[PDB]
Amino acid sequence: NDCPAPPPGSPDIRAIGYYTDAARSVIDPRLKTQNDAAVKPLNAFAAHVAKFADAYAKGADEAAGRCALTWLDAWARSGAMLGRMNNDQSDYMRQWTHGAAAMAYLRTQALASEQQRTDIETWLKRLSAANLAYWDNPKHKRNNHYYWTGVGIMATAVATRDDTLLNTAQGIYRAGIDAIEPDGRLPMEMARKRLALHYHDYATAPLVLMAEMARLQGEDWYTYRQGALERLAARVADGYRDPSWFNTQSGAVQETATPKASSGWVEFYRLRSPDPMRFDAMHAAGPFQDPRMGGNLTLMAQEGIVPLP
Repeated sequence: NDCPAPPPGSPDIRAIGYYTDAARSVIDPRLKTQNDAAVKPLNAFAAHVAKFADAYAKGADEAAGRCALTWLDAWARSGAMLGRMNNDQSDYMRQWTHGAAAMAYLRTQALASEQQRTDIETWLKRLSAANLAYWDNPKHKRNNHYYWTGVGIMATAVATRDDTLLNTAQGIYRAGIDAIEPDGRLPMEMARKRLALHYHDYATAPLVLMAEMARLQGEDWYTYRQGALERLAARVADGYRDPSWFNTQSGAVQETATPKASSGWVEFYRLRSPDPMRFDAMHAAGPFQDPRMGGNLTLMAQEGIVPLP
């Protein structure tokens, strides 16, 4: 059974925030467990469509690419995540899951029937509008979550050839680049104490992915305010070698951690940096897979994000 029937895609999301402190850096295991169960269908859907996308990308397997599209079509037709959203954890999940669905569609779209195109693209544009509208409230502070919202908007923009979505995504990307301080920090992520390095990593990942998707349109977003992203990315790689700087600047000893999943933006960025060897140690921690970024980052950095039809 190489393409199982798609799982139910509920219009509703009810996630549960799980941090115990004001800096959102210490995890409540009971709330984390509660949230894991509540968003299991969202995480599993993303994992599956990205796995199907990765299999399509190997070639000689159009059926896997077609499986991703049937799954996306099912969630499109049930209005998944377009219904009701201790914090805005449900919105964060809609942002991340939109990103995963939109990346999967971007990678497999050549195989789509016209029926799947109408279904999926209407749904991706409604998710883009809903997720963008979340950020209309100035009380929603534009940290890495805002950059992650750009992933789904950008993938939707490229796949639907929508110039206005493309401009919306470019605004989000440039806002992230413009927030990098002269020393490379992002103050909203530096406020996360023992998770400061973690969230400089997690903020870099969607900015890099958006710049890489921009190449699919023949644009080089890496030239925008050139040098700023390099400072941020270099801080992340230096931080994994030696957290001393993040310890000093954040006021807290960093949580022991190795690069994983979304840290795979380094598979793309090491091909762009003026000092690529700085990313050797992160590269050596791979390969990297993240459904929220479209699947296997190590392979996509080598083969291109979108397989050739």
